[PDB]
Amino acid sequence: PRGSMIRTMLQGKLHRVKVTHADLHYESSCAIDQDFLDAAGILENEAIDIWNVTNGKRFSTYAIAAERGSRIISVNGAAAHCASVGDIVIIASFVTMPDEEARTWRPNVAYFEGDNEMKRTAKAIPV
Amino acid sequence: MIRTMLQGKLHRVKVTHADLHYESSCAIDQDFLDAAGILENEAIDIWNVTNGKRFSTYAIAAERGSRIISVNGAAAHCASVGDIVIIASFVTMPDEEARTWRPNVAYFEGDNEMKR
Amino acid sequence: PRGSMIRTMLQGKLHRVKVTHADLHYESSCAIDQDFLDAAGILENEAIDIWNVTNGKRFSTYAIAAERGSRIISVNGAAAHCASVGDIVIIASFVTMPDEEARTWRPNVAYFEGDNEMKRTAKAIPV
Amino acid sequence: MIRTMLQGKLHRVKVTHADLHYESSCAIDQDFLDAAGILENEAIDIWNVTNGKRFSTYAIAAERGSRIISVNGAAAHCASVGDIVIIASFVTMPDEEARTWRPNVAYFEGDNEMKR
Repeated sequence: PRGSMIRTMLQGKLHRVKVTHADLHYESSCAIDQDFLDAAGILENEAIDIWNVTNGKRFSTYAIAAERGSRIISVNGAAAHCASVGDIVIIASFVTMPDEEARTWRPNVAYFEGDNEMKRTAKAIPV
Repeated sequence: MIRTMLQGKLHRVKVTHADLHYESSCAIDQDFLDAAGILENEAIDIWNVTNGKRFSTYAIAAERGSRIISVNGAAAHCASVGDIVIIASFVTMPDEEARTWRPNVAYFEGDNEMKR
Repeated sequence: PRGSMIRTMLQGKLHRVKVTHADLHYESSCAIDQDFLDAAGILENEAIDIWNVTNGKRFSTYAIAAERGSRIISVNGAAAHCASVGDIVIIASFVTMPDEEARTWRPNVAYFEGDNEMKRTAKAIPV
Repeated sequence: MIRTMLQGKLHRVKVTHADLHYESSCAIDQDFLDAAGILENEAIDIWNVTNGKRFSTYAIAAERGSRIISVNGAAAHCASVGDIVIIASFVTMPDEEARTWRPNVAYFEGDNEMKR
């Protein structure tokens, strides 16, 4: 239906994941294990919102893929001023879609524990 | 040409919970979501009138009739229980439609009682 | 052309205009003389970005129409904490459109002087 | 489903002017705009690496070949001459296209000399 009202919806997110590297000298972006990107449906070059739970800072950047199985969350360049290694962050992407689709949309979510071990749900995660 | 328009909002409501343990979202009585047209998983802007902080997150439903506004997870560092917040969502549509668009608004009194 | 790349463009703006009212007790929004809205192509209920040149604060809200000829710029509710009467602000709206249109797009702009007297260009404006 | 993707960016460039008198925008050598695919009047995000400030504004053209980055008006309170900034724009497109999208990137050395 032309002219339909378009919603901004949570597409997917990495729930509390740990920052593994923060390097002011690599390009400003967040590099993320491709397995984690797959699970959250996040694309290389997609805009992402990062909330640093440890220090309260919130910022926007874009995603790049790190090696599958590396378990890397690298907050680089200018963003290395907003997160440090060991900080717990939340990484989310948002998409737009018409209202009827938005009403049944289910975001792609991944949870983490320990050594950035990825789970599908929060069931096994410590409090 | 596509415009960004106010879809709907909850005027001044009171934060009833701020649970750091829970996921980083804002949980809202489904009745309030229904009145404001805000969807579960929809991006929302929150303006905390009590402490000045503004931030973005997404909505999830709280129990219908509960009158809950819960600012949870990492968001709980932006609002405490008792703070007054404003919660809004925005939609896009072509200019032609935007010219006659009407947002969905809910007002509150007393203990998050919706003016009905 | 389906799947065409969509740009976010300055639709229009009120260049440095003076805040006339700031009232914590009216609804959080910015109320603007309808003549000024017309000149900038800004709509009632449209999302707007406000940059407060006087104090450096930047925030987002939505526009509502004040009486034609009132010359009102009223920053109300929660936004009254980001601007005061006498502050100089810039109010802008952004629209999206395909690339080819964006390449020839001309924003709708209004300039101000004195008692929120509106001009079409900066030519007559003091420095 | 529509994605928001990096359209293009100027990597670390140096601010050559910060003129408070001028309109609140960022003026950029047209050669740099050409390389990054950024348009006059397009929304841009600026990240000032030197002082940490991040803000949004819109691009306007500066004289071709001038190598100017000018952060003007109200924006001039977010960056001084000599600061290192990153300038980016974002576009939307359907998911199918987004999956193979490639941004337009320009790198710099010395005195805002584009690596060519």
